[PDB]
Amino acid sequence: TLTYDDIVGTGLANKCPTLDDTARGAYPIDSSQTYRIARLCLQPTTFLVKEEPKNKRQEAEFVPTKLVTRETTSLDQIQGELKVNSDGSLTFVEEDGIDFQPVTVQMAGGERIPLLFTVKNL
Amino acid sequence: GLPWYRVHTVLINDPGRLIAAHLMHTALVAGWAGSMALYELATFDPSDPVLNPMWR
Ligand code: CLA
Ligand code: CLA
Ligand code: CLA
Ligand code: CLA
Ligand SMILES: CC1=C(/C=C/C(C)=C/C=C/C(C)=C/C=C/C=C(C)/C=C/C=C(C)/C=C/C2=C(C)CCCC2(C)C)C(C)(C)CCC1
Ligand SMILES: CC1=C(/C=C/C(C)=C/C=C/C(C)=C/C=C/C=C(C)/C=C/C=C(C)/C=C/C2=C(C)CCCC2(C)C)C(C)(C)CCC1
Repeated sequence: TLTYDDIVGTGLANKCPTLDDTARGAYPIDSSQTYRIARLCLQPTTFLVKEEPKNKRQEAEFVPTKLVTRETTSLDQIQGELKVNSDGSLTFVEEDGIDFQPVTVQMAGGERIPLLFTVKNL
Repeated sequence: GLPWYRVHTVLINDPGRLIAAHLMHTALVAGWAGSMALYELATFDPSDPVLNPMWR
């Protein structure tokens, strides 16, 4: 079990937990029971930006970018209600957490694209 | 003395200084190529190879 001192400065604090390859099971939903997501974590690995159309007005593509703000990108410790709906669908209603990160990515040629990477009120 | 249009003739019988003058000329030309490339990179818009390529 890893401590803060094991993790500090490694980059691991910006990573979401993983599950091993054996985790292919099923988690039963009792429709009479109430549920929550106690922790939602989102670790971005790629940011793509839609190029501004030259004026050809064809399909502008999403292109790769370089992250310049370092390992500061993940959303984590997010919690909320997991409702069971009458048709048996589940609805997550985000309540709180570290649910945003300012992120700056850089396009080929230098243009910097800041964004508020977020799931606020998901 | 030498007329202005003959000043470089001092190099004719001086192989070492001729090599120096050639080195200087070469330095100037390579310096031009470097500077020119930099100026072009500082002005070039790479955003549209179709209707705004380098030759425009
Ligand atoms: C490749 C270029 C080049 C090279 C290697 C040489 C080399 C030589 N010259 Mg020649 N010369 C040149 C070009 C060159 N010259 C030009 C363009 C002129 C007209 C100005 C002259 C006029 C000249 C005279 C009158 C004499 C020489 C002489 C000599 C010898 C001694 C050095 C000297 O006194 O230079 C003097 C030359 C200069 C200082 C060049 C002038 C510098 C110009 C203005 C450019 C400077 C660059 C600047 C920073 C950029 C300005 C940017 C602008 C947009 C504001 C040596 C063999 C001497 C010699 O041995 O006589 C027997 C001598 O008396 N040169
Ligand atoms: C590789 C090419 C080359 C080389 C190494 C030489 C070298 C020489 N030339 Mg020749 N010449 C050339 C090509 C060349 N020339 C060309 C193309 C022409 C026709 C334009 C001539 C016409 C010519 C004449 C009529 C004479 C020479 C003379 C000379 C000698 C003295 C140069 C001097 O002191 O000027 C000193 C020059 C200055 C102090 C200033 C010159 C300023 C010029 C006119 C304007 C600015 C030029 C700019 C800086 C250069 C840009 C580079 C360019 C290629 C775009 C020397 C042996 C002289 C000679 O034989 O002496 C016995 C002489 O009378 N040349
Ligand atoms: C080993 C045999 C050898 C080699 C490899 C060369 C090569 C060269 N000579 Mg020639 N030369 C030779 C024999 C040789 N020479 C002999 C026996 C004589 C009678 C003394 C001459 C007389 C002569 C004259 C009068 C001139 C040349 C020049 C040149 C250069 C013209 C191209 C240039 O400047 O490119 C651009 C340069 C580069 C891309 C960089 C090259 C990197 C260099 C070679 C490394 C420098 C370190 C090295 C240990 C010291 C100098 C090596 C020397 C053998 C050239 C080139 C480096 C001209 C010159 O020097 O112009 C500036 C010139 O004016 N040579
Ligand atoms: C094949 C390519 C080539 C060749 C053969 C030459 C040859 C020459 N160069 Mg180099 N040069 C080149 C490429 C070349 N250049 C490139 C790509 C650059 C970067 C832009 C330069 C930059 C350069 C500089 C800064 C200088 C030279 C000079 C010289 C001359 C040195 C020998 C001399 O004393 O002539 C004596 C001069 C002449 C015979 C007169 C040449 C006249 C030219 C061909 C046209 C002049 C146009 C006009 C009258 C004046 C310019 C317009 C003005 C508004 C600026 C010689 C004519 C030196 C020189 O001219 O010193 C006096 C000099 O200072 N060159
Ligand atoms: C020393 C050193 C260094 C550096 C260097 C440099 C920085 C450079 C440069 C350079 C340069 C930066 C240069 C340049 C140049 C230029 C030129 C040489 C030009 C020219 C021109 C001309 C000749 C023109 C003409 C004309 C006109 C004006 C108009 C129209 C017509 C004509 C075109 C004729 C280093 C660190 C590496 C290292 C070792 C040492
Ligand atoms: C050993 C040593 C040293 C050294 C030094 C040196 C070696 C130097 C040099 C130098 C140099 C050698 C410089 C230079 C220069 C230059 C120039 C001054 C130029 C110019 C230019 C121009 C002006 C250009 C223009 C242009 C063009 C051509 C094209 C494009 C456009 C433009 C406009 C940009 C010292 C003393 C520190 C001390 C200790 C040691």
